[PDB]
Amino acid sequence: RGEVSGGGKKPYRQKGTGRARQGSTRAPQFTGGGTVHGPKPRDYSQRTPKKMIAAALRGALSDRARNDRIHAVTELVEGQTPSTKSAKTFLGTLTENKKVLVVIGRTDEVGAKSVRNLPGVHVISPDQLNTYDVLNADDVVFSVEALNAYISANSK
Amino acid sequence: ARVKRALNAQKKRRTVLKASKGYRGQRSRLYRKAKEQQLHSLTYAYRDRRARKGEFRKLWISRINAAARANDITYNRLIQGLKAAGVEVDRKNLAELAVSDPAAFTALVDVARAALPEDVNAPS
Amino acid sequence: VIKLHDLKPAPGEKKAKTRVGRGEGSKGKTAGRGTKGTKARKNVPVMFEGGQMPIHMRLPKLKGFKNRFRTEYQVVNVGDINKAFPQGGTVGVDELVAKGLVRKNSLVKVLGDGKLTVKVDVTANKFSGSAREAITAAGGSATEL
Amino acid sequence: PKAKTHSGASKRFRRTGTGKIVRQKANRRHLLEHKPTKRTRRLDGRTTVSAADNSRINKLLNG
RNA sequence: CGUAGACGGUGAGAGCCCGGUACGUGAAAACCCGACGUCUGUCUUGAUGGUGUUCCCGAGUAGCAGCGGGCCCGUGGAAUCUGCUGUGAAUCUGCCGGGACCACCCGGUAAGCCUGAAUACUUCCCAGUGACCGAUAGCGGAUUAGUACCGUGAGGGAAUGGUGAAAAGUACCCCGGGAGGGGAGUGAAAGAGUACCUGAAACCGUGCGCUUACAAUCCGUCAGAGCCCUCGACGUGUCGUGGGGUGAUGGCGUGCCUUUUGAAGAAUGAGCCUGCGAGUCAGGGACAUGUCGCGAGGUUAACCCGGGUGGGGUAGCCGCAGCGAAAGCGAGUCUGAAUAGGGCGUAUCCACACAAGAGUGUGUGGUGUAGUGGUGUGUUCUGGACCCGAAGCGGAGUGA
RNA sequence: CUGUGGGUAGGGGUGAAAGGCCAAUCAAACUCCGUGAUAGCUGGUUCUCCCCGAAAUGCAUUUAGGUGCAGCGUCGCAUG
RNA sequence: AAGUCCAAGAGUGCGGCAGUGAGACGGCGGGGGAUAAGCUCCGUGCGUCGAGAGGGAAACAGCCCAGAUCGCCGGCUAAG
RNA sequence: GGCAGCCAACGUGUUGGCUGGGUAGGGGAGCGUCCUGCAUCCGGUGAAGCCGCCGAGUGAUCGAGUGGUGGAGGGUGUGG
Ligand SMILES: [Mg+2]
Ligand SMILES: [Mg+2]
Ligand SMILES: [Mg+2]
Ligand SMILES: [Mg+2]
Ligand SMILES: [Mg+2]
Ligand SMILES: [Mg+2]
Ligand SMILES: [Mg+2]
Ligand SMILES: [Mg+2]
Ligand SMILES: [Mg+2]
Ligand SMILES: [Mg+2]
Ligand SMILES: [Mg+2]
Ligand SMILES: [Mg+2]
Ligand SMILES: [Mg+2]
Ligand SMILES: [Mg+2]
Ligand SMILES: [Mg+2]
Ligand SMILES: [Mg+2]
Ligand SMILES: [Mg+2]
Ligand SMILES: [Mg+2]
Ligand SMILES: [Mg+2]
Ligand SMILES: [Mg+2]
Ligand SMILES: [Mg+2]
Ligand SMILES: [Mg+2]
Ligand SMILES: [Mg+2]
Ligand SMILES: [Mg+2]
Ligand SMILES: [Mg+2]
Ligand SMILES: [Mg+2]
Ligand SMILES: [Mg+2]
Ligand SMILES: [Mg+2]
Ligand SMILES: [Mg+2]
Ligand SMILES: [Mg+2]
Ligand SMILES: [Mg+2]
Ligand SMILES: [Mg+2]
Ligand SMILES: [Mg+2]
Ligand SMILES: [Mg+2]
Ligand SMILES: [Mg+2]
Ligand SMILES: [Mg+2]
Ligand SMILES: [Mg+2]
Ligand SMILES: [Mg+2]
Ligand SMILES: [Mg+2]
Ligand SMILES: [Mg+2]
Ligand SMILES: [Mg+2]
Ligand SMILES: [Mg+2]
Ligand SMILES: [Mg+2]
Ligand SMILES: [Mg+2]
Ligand SMILES: [Mg+2]
Ligand SMILES: [Mg+2]
Ligand SMILES: [Mg+2]
Ligand SMILES: [Mg+2]
Ligand SMILES: [Mg+2]
Ligand SMILES: [Mg+2]
Ligand SMILES: [Mg+2]
Ligand SMILES: [Mg+2]
Ligand SMILES: [Mg+2]
Ligand SMILES: [Mg+2]
Ligand SMILES: [Mg+2]
Ligand SMILES: [Mg+2]
Ligand SMILES: [Mg+2]
Ligand SMILES: [Mg+2]
Ligand SMILES: [Mg+2]
Ligand SMILES: [Mg+2]
Ligand SMILES: [Mg+2]
Ligand SMILES: [Mg+2]
Ligand SMILES: [Mg+2]
Ligand SMILES: [Mg+2]
Ligand SMILES: [Mg+2]
Ligand SMILES: [Mg+2]
Ligand SMILES: [Mg+2]
Ligand SMILES: [Mg+2]
Ligand SMILES: [Mg+2]
Ligand SMILES: [Mg+2]
Ligand SMILES: [Mg+2]
Ligand SMILES: [Mg+2]
Ligand SMILES: [Mg+2]
Ligand SMILES: [Mg+2]
Ligand SMILES: [Mg+2]
Ligand SMILES: [Mg+2]
Ligand SMILES: [Mg+2]
Ligand SMILES: [Mg+2]
Ligand SMILES: [Mg+2]
Ligand SMILES: [Mg+2]
Ligand SMILES: [Mg+2]
Ligand SMILES: [Mg+2]
Ligand SMILES: [Mg+2]
Ligand SMILES: [Mg+2]
Ligand SMILES: [Mg+2]
Ligand SMILES: [Mg+2]
Ligand SMILES: [Mg+2]
Ligand SMILES: [Mg+2]
Ligand SMILES: [Mg+2]
Ligand SMILES: [Mg+2]
Ligand SMILES: [Mg+2]
Repeated sequence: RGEVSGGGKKPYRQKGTGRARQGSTRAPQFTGGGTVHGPKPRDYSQRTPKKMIAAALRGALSDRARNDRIHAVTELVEGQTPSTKSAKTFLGTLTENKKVLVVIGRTDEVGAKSVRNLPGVHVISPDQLNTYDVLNADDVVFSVEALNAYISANSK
Repeated sequence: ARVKRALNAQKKRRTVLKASKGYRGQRSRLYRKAKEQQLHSLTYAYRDRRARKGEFRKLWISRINAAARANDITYNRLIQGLKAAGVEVDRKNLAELAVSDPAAFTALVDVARAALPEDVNAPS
Repeated sequence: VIKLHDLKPAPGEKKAKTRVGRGEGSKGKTAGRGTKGTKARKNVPVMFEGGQMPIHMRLPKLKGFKNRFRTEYQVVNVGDINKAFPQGGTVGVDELVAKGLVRKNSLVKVLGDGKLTVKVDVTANKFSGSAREAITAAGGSATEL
Repeated sequence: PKAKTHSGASKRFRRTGTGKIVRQKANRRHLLEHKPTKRTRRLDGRTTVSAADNSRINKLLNG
């Protein structure tokens, strides 16, 4: 009601009019007026303790290993030649599930570029792994360098 | 997220009017006048659901008193004699018999007078 | 076999939010304020108790000052040192910081509430009589800077 | 808007170790002539605030 | 097929149809930021380290007296800054700062001048995003929009989107002066014909079934005959663990919300419908209640690096010892002349000894102490803080 | 008396004086702004079920139609 | 000292939550009033209504009998 | 005959004893709407909205239950 345009003056007199008492043209009761409790631009960042996130990710990964959906691949596609079809054939031979998660080192670009277009497959760098993407996909695949770096960072 | 109010009010108001079908005037056409006397109607239903047992028992006893006086005995004497004889038949069945078998009442009044004591004013 | 489908909150971790004044079935016509009154309109000040002078108003103040130039230390227990040093030996500010008994920057003092049975060489700033006697009786040394 | 403590209460009230609120007795600023000495002796010193006003005061100090 | 499965349309859910998307390319001319060759300007009359002794370095200023402002500081014991008015200093054994005040020592040189980098803001332009709205919402304005209209004023301030796939928007005939309509045709549909998707409720009828013109009524409910329709077994209508619509006739029967001790009240509000309309929101804010991890440790803000929620970040925060105003002491502390008792605490208990049994206190040996953080809920604080509502107070402008 | 043309602006004007008039409004005009002025005052507060279940008392109040405390309520914990 | 002791959901302390502080009637003991009010002010381990459905006194909160989990075209009763 | 709360015994939820009127008010458990996440699915062989019939739940209601209009989007589940 305090931000709408105009109508800062009394619509009419108190007594003698016969109609109900009002105070502003832009009252929430009126049509075209303001809203009773208006929302404002805002944020919902929730801080979660590091043990909380690490423990949750560790539980998710432990369940994944228990269900036997973790694998090792030395390289996804041949170097200096991005080929989405080769990656598709490789993943089809390797597994038959609809969605597969692959962890690839940052410096490897050809594999990510080749696998980007396909929709049910997603690629994440080992430093960018998160619980939501772990839970979303059906199969999870580790590259050798990525798994080694992740294990070393965990143990350090 | 703004939730503008299309079906939520409509479902409940329609169920109110649908339950209120069969009245006169604004009663069966208008909501604000339906819910009020809808609740009044159902409150009347609640009250007279208890009142119905009383009214039926009243009619039942009235018919039994009629039959007893036709057979030349009073209601109180008939009931007292029946209790003395130890017959556990209830006013529903007595009333249906009075509608049905005066032979049944003839036997019943005979039993009642047989079970009736010698003197009704004895100190016992 | 857990999917994003198989995620549930802890039993009782979720309590329903109360919608007040959302129908006479649960909370109606008053919104938990009851009948008429200033509490039914806005509020009452916390420090206001009907006009009479509040308990923060008809009471004297505490005398004396706060001594803004106060020097602060932290006590370290002789029993705690004995428990954390079964082998014993020389102990210093860095050693206590590593052991996590006091803040790293904060200045340390000790007292002799506990008992000492292991030879411990103590380096500190302020020594009390009880801690001094405990150190001397335990066949050790404790020097103060 | 960080909650503001009550400056009046803080200058008058202080907290014990266990969370009790201890307070300094009233009726000693002036007019001590006719007050008996034994009246004052039971009157100086501190005491814990009664549980009746503890709830209201606890809201005052921490705001 | 895919280094392009973003997005719209085409007669219905299209990456294989197009607009197009990954990816490459490309400017004759012009504009803003980034290098590379005449020419211009300065000093190498100058420069670096070495032994005693005779007007300048910012003036009506610092400061002072009164009177006022702004730093938390509201003349309080009041430093520091500034201003109006009067007075008014030294040039280095000079000064003022070091929170009314100074002896010895301790740190900086006032009245002169400017200076990029971190920051705030977005009328405008570009590219995107949305558990933001979808025509009483969202900007007042999806359409003649600050238009119509009101007020000569400063000004106030509206309502009004959808045919269809495309206008293929109904040739022609007939009734009618036209408006309006019926066929014939268009179209999938004209129960889509421009008053045009879906078309409810209040609203106004028609036709059908039943009831009602001896009838005293918050209008309904509980019984309840008759009439009409329907479903099965049995014949022409009769029952059957029957439904439906009406209901003649009897019992009971004083609308709803407020505010009240008290309402059918002849106390308040509602003519009706369709929508709109009320405990919401931010903080390392605080308390208590469930939930999660670690544990004598629990943890981060701001901020740095990843088209991404991730990793770093020990500055702080809350309990781990309290007592006292305090110096200070410390499982004790304060009061006190005092083991002489008290107040507060030593998490709480069990067992062993001593006293009175003035109710419990006093010393030993054991199990040995639980808070912090986010999540959600109730309350509380400051914000307008559940919503609507006054005559009135101040500033700026418009009009005799 | 009247046409024309101008000047006097809100705590101000003007006022053969009535608290008259200043654009149908005047014991302080009108429009915007602070402004969601402020309300111990009135009204309203929308889905359902299950359990428990009050007071109209005392104290004090620039207080009596509000408020805070105590009793009366509910939920949990503890001695049972 | 006993009795309910598969619980009155009894007591006391602490913690989280708001309501109330406008009562009325009747029976008792009273003041004022004129032993007048449906009056006022008290007391009541008084009751009722408030915050209560049913029957009875024609209607009628407060009097009399009696505590509505739901249903039954079942029986026994209280006041009357 | 049925639902619901408390309690005792035993068990991997039956039996048995009580209670269930309630305004302000407290506590507990739920229905429905919009918008997102995902596993997936429905839908021109007719979705949503619109208007009925029959059923079922102790309630807010539900029916992946169907009839007439409509011609373009929605739903289960667990979450927020
Ligand atoms: Mg409105
Ligand atoms: Mg708006
Ligand atoms: Mg939140
Ligand atoms: Mg009827
Ligand atoms: Mg009141
Ligand atoms: Mg009210
Ligand atoms: Mg109140
Ligand atoms: Mg303070
Ligand atoms: Mg003194
Ligand atoms: Mg004396
Ligand atoms: Mg209290
Ligand atoms: Mg696409
Ligand atoms: Mg499909
Ligand atoms: Mg699409
Ligand atoms: Mg296309
Ligand atoms: Mg000052
Ligand atoms: Mg000063
Ligand atoms: Mg100088
Ligand atoms: Mg300067
Ligand atoms: Mg800068
Ligand atoms: Mg519409
Ligand atoms: Mg005009
Ligand atoms: Mg055709
Ligand atoms: Mg139309
Ligand atoms: Mg249409
Ligand atoms: Mg008729
Ligand atoms: Mg007749
Ligand atoms: Mg009637
Ligand atoms: Mg009736
Ligand atoms: Mg009657
Ligand atoms: Mg209402
Ligand atoms: Mg009144
Ligand atoms: Mg009342
Ligand atoms: Mg009255
Ligand atoms: Mg009337
Ligand atoms: Mg009146
Ligand atoms: Mg009236
Ligand atoms: Mg009324
Ligand atoms: Mg009134
Ligand atoms: Mg009216
Ligand atoms: Mg009208
Ligand atoms: Mg808070
Ligand atoms: Mg907690
Ligand atoms: Mg980080
Ligand atoms: Mg202290
Ligand atoms: Mg002393
Ligand atoms: Mg002592
Ligand atoms: Mg914990
Ligand atoms: Mg003003
Ligand atoms: Mg003028
Ligand atoms: Mg002017
Ligand atoms: Mg006069
Ligand atoms: Mg006058
Ligand atoms: Mg006038
Ligand atoms: Mg004035
Ligand atoms: Mg005006
Ligand atoms: Mg203001
Ligand atoms: Mg404004
Ligand atoms: Mg206002
Ligand atoms: Mg207010
Ligand atoms: Mg009112
Ligand atoms: Mg009860
Ligand atoms: Mg009062
Ligand atoms: Mg019980
Ligand atoms: Mg309590
Ligand atoms: Mg409360
Ligand atoms: Mg009173
Ligand atoms: Mg009173
Ligand atoms: Mg009284
Ligand atoms: Mg009276
Ligand atoms: Mg009375
Ligand atoms: Mg009397
Ligand atoms: Mg008397
Ligand atoms: Mg009175
Ligand atoms: Mg009495
Ligand atoms: Mg009341
Ligand atoms: Mg009654
Ligand atoms: Mg009662
Ligand atoms: Mg009665
Ligand atoms: Mg009962
Ligand atoms: Mg049981
Ligand atoms: Mg109940
Ligand atoms: Mg309630
Ligand atoms: Mg179709
Ligand atoms: Mg069809
Ligand atoms: Mg269908
Ligand atoms: Mg259609
Ligand atoms: Mg949907
Ligand atoms: Mg649904
Ligand atoms: Mg979910
Ligand atoms: Mg949910």
